Order: sequence, then C-alpha cells, then structure tokens
Amino acid sequence: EDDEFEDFPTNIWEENWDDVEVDDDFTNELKAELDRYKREN
Amino acid sequence: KYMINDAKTIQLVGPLISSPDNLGFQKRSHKARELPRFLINQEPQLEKRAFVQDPWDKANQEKMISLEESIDDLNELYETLKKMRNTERSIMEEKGLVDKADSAKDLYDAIVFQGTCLDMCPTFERSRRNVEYTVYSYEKNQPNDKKASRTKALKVFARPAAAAAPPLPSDVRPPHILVKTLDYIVDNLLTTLPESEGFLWDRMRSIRQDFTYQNYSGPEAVDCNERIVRIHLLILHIMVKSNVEFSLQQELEQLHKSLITLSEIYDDVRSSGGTCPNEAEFRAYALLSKIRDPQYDENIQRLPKHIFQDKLVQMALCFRRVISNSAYTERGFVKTENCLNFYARFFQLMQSPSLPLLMGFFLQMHLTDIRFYALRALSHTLNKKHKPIPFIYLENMLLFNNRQEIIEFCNYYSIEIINGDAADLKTLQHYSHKLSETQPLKKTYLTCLERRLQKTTYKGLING
Amino acid sequence: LEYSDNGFKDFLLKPELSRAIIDCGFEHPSEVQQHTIPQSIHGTDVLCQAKSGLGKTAVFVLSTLQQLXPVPGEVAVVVICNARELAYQIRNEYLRFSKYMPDVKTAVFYGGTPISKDAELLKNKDTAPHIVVATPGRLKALVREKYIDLSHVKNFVIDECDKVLEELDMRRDVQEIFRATPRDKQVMMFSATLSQEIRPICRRFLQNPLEIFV
Amino acid sequence: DMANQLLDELAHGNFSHLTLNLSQNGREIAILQKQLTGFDDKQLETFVEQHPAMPNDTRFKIMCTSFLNYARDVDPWSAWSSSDLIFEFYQCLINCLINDNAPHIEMLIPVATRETEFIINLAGKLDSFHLQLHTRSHQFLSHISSILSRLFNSIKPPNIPGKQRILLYLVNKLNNIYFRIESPQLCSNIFKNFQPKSMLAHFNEYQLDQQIEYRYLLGRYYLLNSQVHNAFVQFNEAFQSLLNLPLTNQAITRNGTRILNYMIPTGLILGKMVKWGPLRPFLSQETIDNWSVLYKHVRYGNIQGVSLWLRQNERHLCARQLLIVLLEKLPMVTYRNLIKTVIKSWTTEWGQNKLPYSLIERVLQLSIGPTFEDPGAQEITIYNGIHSPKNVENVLVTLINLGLLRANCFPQLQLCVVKKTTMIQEIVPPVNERITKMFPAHSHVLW
Repeated sequence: EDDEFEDFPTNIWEENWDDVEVDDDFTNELKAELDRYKREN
Repeated sequence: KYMINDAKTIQLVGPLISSPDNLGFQKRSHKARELPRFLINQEPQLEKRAFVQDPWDKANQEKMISLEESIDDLNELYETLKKMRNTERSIMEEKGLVDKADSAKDLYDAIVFQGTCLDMCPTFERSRRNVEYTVYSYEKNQPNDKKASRTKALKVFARPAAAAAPPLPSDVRPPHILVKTLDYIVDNLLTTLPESEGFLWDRMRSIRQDFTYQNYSGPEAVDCNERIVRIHLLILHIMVKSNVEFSLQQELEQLHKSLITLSEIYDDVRSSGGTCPNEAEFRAYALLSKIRDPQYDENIQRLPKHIFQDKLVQMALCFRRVISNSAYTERGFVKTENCLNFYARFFQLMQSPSLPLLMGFFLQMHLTDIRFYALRALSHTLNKKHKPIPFIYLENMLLFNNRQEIIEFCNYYSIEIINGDAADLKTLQHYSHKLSETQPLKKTYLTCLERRLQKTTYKGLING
Repeated sequence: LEYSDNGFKDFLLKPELSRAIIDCGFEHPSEVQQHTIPQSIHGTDVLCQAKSGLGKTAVFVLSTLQQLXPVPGEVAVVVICNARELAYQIRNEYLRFSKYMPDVKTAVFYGGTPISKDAELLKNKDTAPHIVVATPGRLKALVREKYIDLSHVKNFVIDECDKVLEELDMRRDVQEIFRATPRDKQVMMFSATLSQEIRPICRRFLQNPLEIFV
Repeated sequence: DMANQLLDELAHGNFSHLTLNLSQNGREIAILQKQLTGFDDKQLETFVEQHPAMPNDTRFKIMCTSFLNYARDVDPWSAWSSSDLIFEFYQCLINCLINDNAPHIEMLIPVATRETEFIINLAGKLDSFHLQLHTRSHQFLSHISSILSRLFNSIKPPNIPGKQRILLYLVNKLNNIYFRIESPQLCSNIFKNFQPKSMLAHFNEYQLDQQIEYRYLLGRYYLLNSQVHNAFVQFNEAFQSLLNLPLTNQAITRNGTRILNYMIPTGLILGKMVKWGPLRPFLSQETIDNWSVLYKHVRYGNIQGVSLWLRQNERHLCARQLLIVLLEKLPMVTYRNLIKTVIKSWTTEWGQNKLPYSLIERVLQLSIGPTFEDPGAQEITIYNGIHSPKNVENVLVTLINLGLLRANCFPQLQLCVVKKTTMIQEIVPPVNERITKMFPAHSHVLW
C-alpha cells in the first residue's frame, strides 16, 4: 500500500554482527582466492 | 466559463453518498455555476498552432519595409517608424490583439498572443539600433553598411523595463520563424565563435523570450530550447579551449534556467499523454547541472521506466555517484555519509568513446574540483616521511594535458614542487577547492574531448 | 614502512500572478530575487539591499500580491516612499502585475494633492484601494485625520528606508503611522544602499529579520 | 422556519449539524434544501445578517452564509457537480479559524479537524480523474495545502488554546499532502517553523500517535536529502515508540511495516543489521527473505550481489526514493567488509602487514566481476558502470578518508601498509561507531 500512515484509534539491532563469523559460499570462494595468491608468491 | 456538465463524467465520479432518495433528497435541475477560482487551469499550447495575421497588420509591415529601403537618413527613418508604431499600436488595441497595459481581465478571456514578425528581426527594432550604433558587424550586410540588413539581422533580448508597453504582435515572431532563425544561427554563425560569444548568447536569450511572450510550448518550442542548450554546451567548451575572457556564471545560469524550463515542458506533455522523442538526453543534462544537489536525484526517480533506463540517464547517474565526495567542503553545503569520491573511475569514463560529446563538455567544468579532492584525499593516506609524488604518476591519474598544466595547478593551491617533476602532497593545507581571497583558477579541458570535437562539425553535432 | 595514524515556477504562485509574469517575459530571477522570494512567501521580514536595475521593485510586489487577501472594505498593505515620481512608478509596477486581478484596487497619494478627493475615493466602495502607496507627509495627514483604517494592514513595505529614516521628521512620521497599524504584521524595506548606522534604527521596529547588505 | 432553528443553534456554538458528511447529516439538509430552495444569494446574506444572536464578526457570518448556500445547491447524485460548494465552504471555514479571537473558536476546532479529513478523502478521489475533469494532476490536494498553510502560519504561541492542541495535527496533515503531491521539499518550511510556534515545554508532551507520524515524515524528509544518519535517528526513535502501543489494533501493524520499509535500508547504510525476531509480526515472510539476501551480500562484501539485488528490486525501491541512495551509500560499506575479510586472512593470521595492490585487485576482480568495459556488457548501466576492479588505489584511499580503514598506501610502491596487530579491531574499526563519529546526527529528542 501507500506510505502514508493510517489513523490510531527492546533492542532489535544485531549489536555484534562483525564479531561473529558465519560461513557462506562467497567467503569460502574468497578465502580460496587468497590461498591461491599466497601460494603463487 | 462554468463547471463541466457531462453524463459520462458525472457517472464516472459517482454519487456523493449511497442513496439520496432514502435521505429524502429529490432530484433537481441545478444551474451550471462558474468553476471555482482555484480550479481554473490555463493549459499551455502543446500542438502546432496555425499562423494567422490581420491583412492590415501584414500590409503595415510591408509598407514600413519599403520606407526602410527608400529612406536613407537613419534619424529620419527612426522617427517616422516611431510615429507609425504609435498609430499601429492604437489600431491593435482597438483590434484586440494586444493588452492595453491597464486592463483588468479575468484570466478566462485573456488574449492569446500571436506574433507576426515575419523577418528575422522586427523592422522597427532594426531601425532603432541603427541610430544607437549597436549593430554588430555580423548583422550588417557589409562591414561599412550603416543600417543592418534584414536578411542577416537578429532581435536583441529586450530586458524588462519599468512602465514598458507590452510588445505588439509585429515585434514578437511566430514559432515557425524562430525555428528558421535558430537554423540561421546554427549554420551561419557558429563558426564565428569564440569572438561572438556575447552576441550569440544575447540573441539566443531573445529567442526563448519570444516563446514566453506567446505562452507557447509546442513541438517547435521544445525543439528550439533543445538546440539552445546544446549551443551553450558547445559554446562552453570553445571559450575555455580558446582561452577568452567571458562571464562563465551567466552562461551556466542561462543554461540551467533553460534546462528547468525545458524539463517543465516535458512534464506537461507527459501529463497530456504525449511524448517528446528527446526527453532522455535532456533529463541527463539536468542531473549534471547541479552535480551535488540531492533534489535532482529524487526527480529522476519519479520518471517512468523507459526514461530512467535510457543510456543517457544511466551515464549521467554514474557520474553523479563517482563525483560524490564526503569531504566536499563549501559554504552552505551539508556533507553526506559514505560518498564514493571515485575520482579514478571518473577519468576512466571521460575517455570512454561511448560518452556523448556534449555531456563531456558539461563535465569539464568540474575538473578542477575533482582533481583537488583527488589530491586532498590521497594526501591523507601518506605517512609524514613519504617521498614526493612524481608528476608522471599524477598526469596518468588525473589526466593533465601537459606538465605545464599540472605545475600551474600545484602552484595555485600552494603545493610544494620538488625538482620540477614531483609534488609534495603533505604540504597541502587547504581543505576546500575554493580560496576566499584568491580568484578561482581558470577552467581547463581535456585533450581527449578537444581532439574528439575536431572530427565532427559544429552544426552536425548541434542538430544531432 | 610502518603505519602512522593521522524561472519563478518553484514557488507555486497564483495562476493570475504567474500568467502576468509570463506575458511580460520577465522570467529571469536575480540573485536577490532567487534568495528572497522563497523567504518572502513564508512571511519572514527581510532587510535586503540590492543594486539598482535588478528589478528590486517587482520583488515585493510579487510577494505582496501572493500574500494578498482581497476584502472590498479594507486596505491590505501600505507602501511608503519619499519620491512622488517613484511612487507613480510603483503604481505602474502594480498595474502591470495586477492585470488579471480585477478585484484588486490600488491608488497613490502625495503632498499637494486635494486630501478631500483622496478621502472621497477611499470612502467609495467601488474605488476603495486594497493597496496604497503614499508620501510620508500625505499618509500621516490621512492617518491623523482617521481617514484610513489601518487595523487590516498585513504587510508594511518601505522603499529606500535609509533615505526616509535619515530625515528625523519623516522618521517621526513613519513611527507615528506604524502605531496606527497592528504590531502583528510583516514589515519589509528595501534600498539601493544600506549603511551600518541605519541598521539599528531599522532593527528597532524589526523582529527576527533577514538582513542582506551589499 | 427550520433554517432559523439551525441558525439559532449555529450561533450558539453548537456545531452538531455543521458537517459535510451527509451520511450523518443528510436528513437535515434535505429538509433545509426543501425550505431554502428558490432563494437569492443576497436573501441568504440578509437572512444571516438580520438573524439575532449572530456574532458581529464578518468572517464568521460569511461561513454561515456559505454553508446555507451549500445546502441550497448540494446535489448528492454527483460529487463532482457539488465540488465547488464543498471546497468554498471548507476554505471559508478555515478562514473563520484564522483569527485567534474568532467567536466560538473553542468549539470550532473539533469541526475543522473533522472536516479536514473529509476533504482530503474527497480531494484525492477527485484528483484521480484529472484527465476527464480537464484539471492538472494533484490540483485539489494542492489547493487544500494552501488552505492549511494559511492556518498553520496563523499559529503563534501566547492553559492550552484550541489551536495549539492541533498544531501537530496540521503538520502531519500538511506533510502528507506535500509528499502525496510529489513536492516534499515544501516540507522544509514546516519543520523549521514547527518548534517556534509550539508552546509545549517538551516535544514528548504531544500525543504518542502524532509524535510517531511526525518522526516518520521527518526521517523520510531527511532521507531525501541523502542525510542517512539524521534520517536513521528519527526512524529508530519512531519505531521504538510504536513498539509500546498494543498490536491488537491491526492498523498499527500496517503502520509498523511502513516505517520498517525505510528503517531497514537506512540502518544498513550505517552498518547495522536488524534481528528478525521482534520484526516478525510486522514484515511478511517474503520481505524477510528479500532483505536477507541483501544483508548476506553486504555483510560479506560482494559488490556484484548488491548490484544484482538492486537491479532485481529496482522498481519498488525507486518508488520509495531509495534506489539512488542505496546504490551510492551501500558500496562503501560493502568494500569495508571485503577489505576486512582479506586483511583478517592476510595480516592477522599470516603475519603480513603489507597489502600489495595486485592482491587486492584479484579480490576486487572476484567481487565486482564483469563491468561495463568488459566484453560481456556493452551499454553502460548504473549497475555495471560505477565499480571496476582496476581502481584498487581509489577504493583504498576513499576507505581511509572515511575512517573505515586505518592504513597508509604507497602509490609508487603499489602497496598499502597497515598496523601489525593480532586483533583486527585496531586495523578495521566497527562501522557504526566511525560513521556516527564523523557525521553526528541531531538528537532524537527535539526539545
């Protein structure tokens, strides 16, 4: 619907998200790229 | 005029409540009252309008032309035309083709103005400048000719003056002549640049004024304003390349003023179900006119998909992002978070052959600013003991045309120069591209664009 | 190698006012016009100084007309000037923009004019002017004779305030005339030159102004 | 003499029958229209003037005449034909309310609020047919905003007077009008003058409902001017209040999901992910998945993913004036995470404090992927034209200036050196602390 309000008759943010590490395909591919570069040199 | 009364519209809008009969109302014929004063909308003309002139009006214009040919004394001609104008003005007022400058109309029967100036410049106007000696050499048929030639003259932008009688239809010229006049400028006057920058700028400003008098916004008005903007862009590059002193501010003000006027016409055509074939290109220039103004980013978002997805607009948006720098300091400017400041990407775009040439001319006005913040930003990521940056690296980065250009840039911002080939960026002190005491540095250009311009004629570029 | 941290369509004017602007071709705002017109429509008092020939007169005329609420039996705004010829210019300026507002009536007054005639047209409902521009001498006489009801004054416009305020007698007159007008109103003045000495005198009767000096 | 009874009631401040909603006023009007038919306008004026108990104020009398004139000529079968009467009465009603000493102003205020919400519904309904009515788009609403703007300017602080009780009511109404007519920059005047006019000691003394809506529109206004931090503090404060109200109304929930549509991306720009626990009732399950994909791309530094996601969600983002802001602000956060990932696996774990540009270029090649200059894409789009893996130097330098990275770069040596520390916190500071420090926002509490 439209953004206008209708009529009227607790933390929610991930404070520590950079601290916790969660694996995913992209990071594992990225880590593979760094490993390849280090072995080359 | 009254409120409209159509069965379809009444049925389309629908009844005020569910059932008037239950409430006790009875159907009753009601007079068609006048529409409320806030409801009146004066739709500007959007289609071609047939050109018509009174037989006396055209006969009068023919008669004064013969007098101009026959009479040789300039003062005699000007006085006679002035008397003829006074008699002509009274006839038009009684005829009803011009306001009396004191009437009180209701805006519902306001006179739709219709210019009748068949030639390039009004005959009386040409005579007046003959005695003022304000006729440029371009308009004269020969450099020694005393009076301006009709086939080559042009109308001067009449600045608004207090207690000035409203123009007669004989002065303002019809749109289908303005297209012819603009075609005259494009073909036979563009090569005169840059020595005629002030002449063309004044004359083109007059051309847009004639549209304003007629309250016309038809296809000719859109076409004419489109080419006026392109002239300003091309005339913008010529002045800096040729290095001729010129009032840059009045060029940008008129260029921006034309763009909002041109953009405003686009909205009306869209609101009326029409279309303008070259809307995408001139939306792009509007974005570039104020690079660091967020108001222009929201306007481009409300536009339809086909406009927003056109490559010209997409190219314009890419530039606005890469210019966006968070460290940009200017009086009365508020910084924004996470600005890219992609100076290196910006110069890669300016060399791209897909960049339309006219946009490139527009962006050259920001070269000094971007280069400054590129060097300012780079300076903050060097330790105190870093070696000076060689000029060869900077020229590759910032696209300086020659070593003489970079040394002037470093010298302007009090950047120390070492061995005549390296810049010591740690000595930069200014955090803003502008210095309060000093005059702004002269605008520069890119050799890639200048070389690209020389491979295409002016008129071929302006028309498109 | 170690780290080391360190165009007047943006204001939504009246359709009658906009069309009158269009028919004159004056569609090129000045620098003072660019800054003040968005501020003028808000109603904030402005003490702006601008050079001659920049269309300073039209700046407030648009502002007055945009804020003008036309009531047949009262005068809306009052413009005060010292020069008779300049006053006639202001009326002519008003006439051009009032082209499509027939309900608006405007008249001018000056010293040496039959005061009875000026009161006569004011008394008539048909010739009652919503806008009046007058010399300080004539306006003071009209006010002191209770000929003009100033309770409905909304905007107070002064042209060349420094020149008028420089003369102490006319400084007395404008102060006296200002008393007949309600405090809750907009006061705006303009002049080609505005020195620092006249600013506190201008600021004496001004509250929260916008000062622009050349 | 039924009309005379109404005038006696009207002149005594009882405005029970003074309303434009025929659903609760139709019977009275039909009797009135039956009696008042065939009357000249001057007769109506003389009818009001001679009527006793009528206040001497001209503006109040005009409003009564306009209502009587409205009742005479109302045609319920066609709202369009009746538009002129309705809008003329409403403008005269508000005009009667301008003077702070107008008679019966205390009882007049509830009527004006009641009528205003009626006209806005009518004006929106009419403006949907601007083509068939030969009127410019958004003309009825634009007229009302001017009507209320005069009323809003008439509010001046001097017990709570009637006007001050609805000061925030006008501001929410005016701003919603300005946003709907697609002229949000007009709201700037409203916000600047809102605080000086209010006589309340503190902003929180207004009703909680009108506080939340004001913050939502204010934060929405800030986001248009690309000031995300000022926008975020308003959105976050507004949503915190909304969690206090009970959720059983089911109209709060639709309002809660409206603010989240802006709070979530604005919070993301400042590097703040949001738990999906508390937000489960407000957001649909599909919307959770849509934002989760964006979070996954931007958390782990995948520029191509962010660009692809923006391309997929272009239209609805562009509707909310979000595409340009997200496309410009998000990439810098994405780079920070990308550089954080490589540094953590290169400096902190392999003991190398020097980052060659060639290494970073290989990383950027994998993240950004195909670009405009690459043979894959010919035309330049806003998605594939801005980011290129060749500008390794420019990416690092703009991170250091923003404070998101603490390193020194050596253009001549083609490498950037960074502090040698086991803990990565020293090298790459937390995102939200740095951005907030560099761009302090106005306090959430207004006054």
